Amino acid sequence: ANKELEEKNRMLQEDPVLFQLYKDLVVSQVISAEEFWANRSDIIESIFRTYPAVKMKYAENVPHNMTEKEFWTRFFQENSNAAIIKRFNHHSAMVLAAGLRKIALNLKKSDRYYHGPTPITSQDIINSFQSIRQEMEAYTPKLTQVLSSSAASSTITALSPGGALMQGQMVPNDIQSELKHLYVAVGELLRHFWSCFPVNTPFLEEKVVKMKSNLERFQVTKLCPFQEKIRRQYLSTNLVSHIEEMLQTAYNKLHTWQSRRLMKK
Amino acid sequence: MKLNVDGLLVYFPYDYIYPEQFSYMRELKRTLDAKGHGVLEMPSGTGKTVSLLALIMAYQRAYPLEVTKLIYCSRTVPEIEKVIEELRKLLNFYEKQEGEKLPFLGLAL
Amino acid sequence: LNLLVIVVDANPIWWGKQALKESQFTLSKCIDAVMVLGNSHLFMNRSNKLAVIASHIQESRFLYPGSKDGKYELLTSANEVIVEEIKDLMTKSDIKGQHTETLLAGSLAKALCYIHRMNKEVKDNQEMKSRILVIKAAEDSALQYMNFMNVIFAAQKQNILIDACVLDSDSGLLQQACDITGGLYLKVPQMPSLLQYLLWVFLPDQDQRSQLILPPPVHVDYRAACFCHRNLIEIGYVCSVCLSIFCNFSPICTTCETAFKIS
Amino acid sequence: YMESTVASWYEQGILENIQRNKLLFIETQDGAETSVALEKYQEACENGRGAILLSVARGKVSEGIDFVHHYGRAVIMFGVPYVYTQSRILKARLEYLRDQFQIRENDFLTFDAMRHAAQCVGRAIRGKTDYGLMVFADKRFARGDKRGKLPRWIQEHLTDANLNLTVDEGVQVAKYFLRQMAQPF
Amino acid sequence: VRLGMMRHLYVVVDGSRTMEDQDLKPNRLTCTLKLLEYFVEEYFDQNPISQIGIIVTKSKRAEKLTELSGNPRKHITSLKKAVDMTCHGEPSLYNSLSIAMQTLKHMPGHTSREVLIIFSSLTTCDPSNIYDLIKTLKAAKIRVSVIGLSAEVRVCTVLARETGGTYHVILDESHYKELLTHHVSPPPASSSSECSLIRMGFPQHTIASLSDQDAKPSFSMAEPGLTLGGYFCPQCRAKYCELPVECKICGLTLVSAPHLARSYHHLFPLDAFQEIPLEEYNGERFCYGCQGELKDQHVYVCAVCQNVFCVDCDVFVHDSLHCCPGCIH
Ligand SMILES: [Zn+2]
Ligand SMILES: [Zn+2]
Ligand SMILES: [Zn+2]
Ligand SMILES: [Zn+2]
Ligand SMILES: [Zn+2]
Repeated sequence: ANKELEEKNRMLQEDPVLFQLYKDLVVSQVISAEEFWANRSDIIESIFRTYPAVKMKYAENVPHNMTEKEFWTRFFQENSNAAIIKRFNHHSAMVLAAGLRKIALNLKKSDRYYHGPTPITSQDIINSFQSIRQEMEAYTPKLTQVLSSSAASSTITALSPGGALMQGQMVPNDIQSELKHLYVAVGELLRHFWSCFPVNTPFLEEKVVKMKSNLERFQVTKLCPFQEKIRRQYLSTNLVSHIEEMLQTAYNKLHTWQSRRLMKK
Repeated sequence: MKLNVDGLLVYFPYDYIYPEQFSYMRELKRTLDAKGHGVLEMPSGTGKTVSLLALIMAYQRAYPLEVTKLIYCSRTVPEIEKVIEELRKLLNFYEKQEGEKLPFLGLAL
Repeated sequence: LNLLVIVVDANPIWWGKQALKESQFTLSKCIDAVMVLGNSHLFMNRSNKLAVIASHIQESRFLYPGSKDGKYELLTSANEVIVEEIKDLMTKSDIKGQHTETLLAGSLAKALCYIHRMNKEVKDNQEMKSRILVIKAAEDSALQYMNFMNVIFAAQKQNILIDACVLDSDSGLLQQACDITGGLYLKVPQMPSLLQYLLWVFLPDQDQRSQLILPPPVHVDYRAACFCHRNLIEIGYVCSVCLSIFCNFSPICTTCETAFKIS
Repeated sequence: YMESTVASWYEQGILENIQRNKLLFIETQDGAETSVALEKYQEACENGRGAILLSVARGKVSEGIDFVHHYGRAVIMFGVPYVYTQSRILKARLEYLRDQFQIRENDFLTFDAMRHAAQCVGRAIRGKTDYGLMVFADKRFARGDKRGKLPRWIQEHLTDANLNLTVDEGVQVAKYFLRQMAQPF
Repeated sequence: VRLGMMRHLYVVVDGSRTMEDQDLKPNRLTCTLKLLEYFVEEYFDQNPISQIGIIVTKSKRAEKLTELSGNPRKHITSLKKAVDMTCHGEPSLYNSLSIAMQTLKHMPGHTSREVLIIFSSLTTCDPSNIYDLIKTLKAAKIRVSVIGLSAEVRVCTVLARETGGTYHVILDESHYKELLTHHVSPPPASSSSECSLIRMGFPQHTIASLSDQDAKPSFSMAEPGLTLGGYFCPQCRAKYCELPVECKICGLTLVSAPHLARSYHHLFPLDAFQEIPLEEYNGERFCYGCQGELKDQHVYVCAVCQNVFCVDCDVFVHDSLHCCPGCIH
């Protein structure tokens, strides 16, 4: 069965981003599209599930030279007294049947938390203690001692934008959408490329797919710089270099892990 | 759980008894001591069986000649099964307390 | 209204080192500047209230729960009480060589529970916007990181702003602390002119802080390190019990003793 | 009487609402149907559906069955249980008791009703201290004679404040009592 | 007692008709959502590494209102949107638990998978028997702790006790607050629970190097404008607006040191302070914690520092600060 074709038809226009990126991977003819998907009323329904007799009657009386309004009409249509009680008992039983369809912790080193990841003679204490004890025999010098006009102005000037302690562009708009779309494409493909990269996966069938994905990295990064070139030759302003870091770091991881694999071999 | 009933000391398997159980046991012991037929009512569906059985067993031990045996009747067999379960639990508790088997027989027809 | 709390780090070791150095700045002038700041804070409005805490290596003590010189009786009482209590605390103090680092965080906890008590007692009609103007004066202790982080998170939940005013040293822990709760961080390099910094950067309350130009926040280095040799690490291997940042993959982390199963 | 009430509720919209609110099961004279209905009722009490079991006080099911925790939580009594006043067997049984042992006919009739009601309403307190409420939807029970003949344990709990609650007031107090019963000792 | 610091929790809300009944002072559904907003925010504030997910079940169908995420604001917005939900239909425990199981099956073993079903309508119409699903839940070690409303449901009682969770029924709104606040805290790890090391990454906030030289412009990663500076990743190298967040590429959790430090108080619970009403030779009128006179005949003391704390001081210390001020010294 063409289940893949049916799914592609379903998602062809319902979701714009998914199909946009999947098509983009083919617009420049990067790779085959197989890997793309390889890696990744109420009343009548209630009656249908309630009355098996109604189900059989519907199957035998499927609309044939009749009308659904007439079928609806057929629904509602001491001997009668006991029939009502029996009907409730049977109906509740049918509803119920339809619903019943088949370590104490111990530690040896706690001061490590007291000094967590945050990083980092005797007569001196005596001298400082006595000196500070004798320091404050006089108090309330606020009248002049606390502040002076010259020092006050210098702080003002420092607080000024050009002073110390106080250091002090949305021109492009349409380029924003293009950058977002490119970032989404990079994320989409990096997801599969990094899906099993961190795990060692020392198996033949597991490593085959990482090798294929690593080649796909070359093949996609082949086309990325061409769009980069198109965008660059406009104004030579507002450089977009963050995208380069992702590609270069992915390449560095690829090559370093290749060298590590060769060393392990 | 050994209860120092006014008449005698009576064993009891569960940990605690409500005051209504004390009243039930004392009234029942009064009736047995009088050796006269009587009637009494207790609310709980369960618990009355264990209290009654324990008191009857203790009275039998104290005055075996006074009472030859107990004939405990229930409405239905499914119900009397629960009674025999209660009696089995009580006998196991008493046997553990005594440390050995005693000449006591209990059965349902 | 606003409830201000000044947590002064009056470390005798460091301030007496300054006294021995005979530098221009002194603990007396620092206390006077803090006093002036509190007086101005209450001067702002009647409903506003303040409190003061002093830190020492041993413990931390509150410095605050006519018009001889023609002065607001209330501010006169504040001056007298703070002066007397600070002199008493500095004059009387035991000596313990083993413990010399200043216990700044322990006071913070006292400040937080004091603010909670005041918030409970105050009438529900008026809303109180409390603040803690921490004034550090000495290097922090490594062993206090955990408790200080606890109190910082409690302050974040309770909506109190920790405005740090470190001087003579940049405490990474304290800057991290104020960054979490959004309090301002000012490092005054001119100690003699410290009070001008208070009457501008710190004195304005959270109500007007947004609608005012103040020095930009300093970048915070949220570093992580393994528990072995104490060094920056970008990737940490924590477990589900210790929640400890470690060096490298190990059969079992020492602080856990758990029976980790390989895979 | 049960059939007549059920038929009236069916003609009105109350019954459809009752079925939507909680599954409904009814008792019949035939023992096989009674057993099947009760078997499904137990599962309903266990499963999320819940259940409203309509039965007759004289029905063998009422005497045989025992209701425990999460079974028959709220026992509803619709009308004082009285036997039909035409069955001639009871006429001999009753007039003979009047002639000998000197029991009034009304006295014995009310005794036969109260004993039966206590039998059919006393199940919810089976054991293990399992909460539950017994609601009697009849002003006759409010009469002093019925209360006096009621068993002591139920009557002493019963109070004048809740003796003759309106339907809505009874519902509210039942909700509050269930709240209090909910939560641990 | 071993505790699972990292837990993926699903708060299953039922959009049943019974939620329409206004048993509580406001509408039942509105009250539950309003309080569940607070529950979500507090849960994130008390377990940053953990993440939450909401499944709304109505009309016999369960829909994922919000997938697993580390951002409380997104879930809060989802709650506010759901406040206006129609609230018509019948819930399906099988459907809701199956959706939760499908999402949680691929979750890492080390993390604790948990479900909190806020059950309102006692009925449970499901396509398949739930007793069978109970076996799969036990096999998958997914803790399920139901909170019933106005009903002691038997199937949910057996669900909770068999799967290891706890069952409760709302006595009132105040007790509902207490129940959810209790469920906020991490549950103790049982014998079935297992612990394993989890890879973690610690990013550093970065800005323009020097006067916007060799800048690193970028918009966001899950209408984001250009950002001069922000957080980054050791491996993704993709700008992240806020932390903590799971990597969109690596699959590794990015989280800073304070977020981890926020959970140490769970490992270090504070021992309850004995309450002595009498003064007991406590001549200090001022409470040490708050330096205020003790206006009530109550005092609290530790077993180490032996300090004095009033009612408010002790309550606050054991509730929020989670550490004794004086006893820190
Ligand atoms: Zn290391
Ligand atoms: Zn560990
Ligand atoms: Zn990453
Ligand atoms: Zn206090
Ligand atoms: Zn203490």
